[PDB]
Amino acid sequence: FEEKTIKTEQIFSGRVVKLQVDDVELPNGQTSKREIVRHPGAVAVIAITNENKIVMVEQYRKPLEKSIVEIPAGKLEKGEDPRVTALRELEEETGYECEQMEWLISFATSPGFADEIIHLYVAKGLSKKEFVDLIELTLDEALQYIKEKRIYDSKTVIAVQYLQLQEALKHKLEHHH
Amino acid sequence: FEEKTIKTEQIFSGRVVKLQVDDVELPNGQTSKREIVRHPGAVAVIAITNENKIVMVEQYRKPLEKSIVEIPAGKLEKGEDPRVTALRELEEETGYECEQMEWLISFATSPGFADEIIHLYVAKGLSKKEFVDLIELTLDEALQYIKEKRIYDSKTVIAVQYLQLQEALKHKLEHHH
Repeated sequence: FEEKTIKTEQIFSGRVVKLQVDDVELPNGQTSKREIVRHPGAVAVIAITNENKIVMVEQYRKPLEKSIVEIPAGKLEKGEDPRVTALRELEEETGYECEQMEWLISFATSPGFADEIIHLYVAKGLSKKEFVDLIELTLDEALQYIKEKRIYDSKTVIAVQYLQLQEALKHKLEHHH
Repeated sequence: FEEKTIKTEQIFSGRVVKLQVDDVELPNGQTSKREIVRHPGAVAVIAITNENKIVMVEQYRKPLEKSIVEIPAGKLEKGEDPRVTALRELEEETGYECEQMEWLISFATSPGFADEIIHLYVAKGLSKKEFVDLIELTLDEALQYIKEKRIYDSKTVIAVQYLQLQEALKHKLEHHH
């Protein structure tokens, strides 16, 4: 099943948001329009300190009219290596360097209207290389921020769940025959 | 910290996407613009059958140019009860009724430019009340769809992680003194 684009019209081209509408041909020969936001995507980092606290930053989010606590993340620049962007983000936003930075998962944030993709990485073995909006939380503190709706966006909820699973699964070992 | 809106201009008002730009006053008296997509939000359902399979639907997502496998979800209508919308979605999209439908968490999908909120519910005790794009997966099958990037959006990754945690934590019991 595929919706072939016959024509694209740009509605808006901003510093964050590009909006376009595609005239598309349905497999039945009917035609219709698809509103599409284009977004360069983002890299995000789950950084877990040697005290096992997850590193976070408080950001003001104008669309929500509130500040929320998030894992660090940066815009992916044109043709840039996401892992390189990830490492720049750890240092610039938290002032931490790591020993490893490894890709965990990639996902769309809202594929019903946007093509934005998040690339989620895990940084382990942190040490420092100033930071007013920097917050380090224990796992239990993070779960409490979720209860409080201070943590409140997809990618940060996924990171907290990941830390949770890493604790809950740390003895797992399957031996098949 | 707050960005007061001085004025709003509507750029576009569609069937899915509303785009506006706010002129806002920074706390320092500087001014700037914020591009904001308005979205009514969505309710989504984690439905776990009595065989412990999670219920999913394959959707074509034009912004990604591909079909992906997702938990069921529906637009929240103006002033509607999200739990009522959730239950309508279970029946209409999967043909399942449940015994309980309970709110798990709410979150923003991309708060850097959109106000879209997802309300995530869990349905337990399913029985049927036709479905070409309906898929039921074991937990291990779901993890494999993630490996394959067939599962590929925030809310479905959160649901899979939840099923994972529910298995991994099923013996937990803390007794404090």
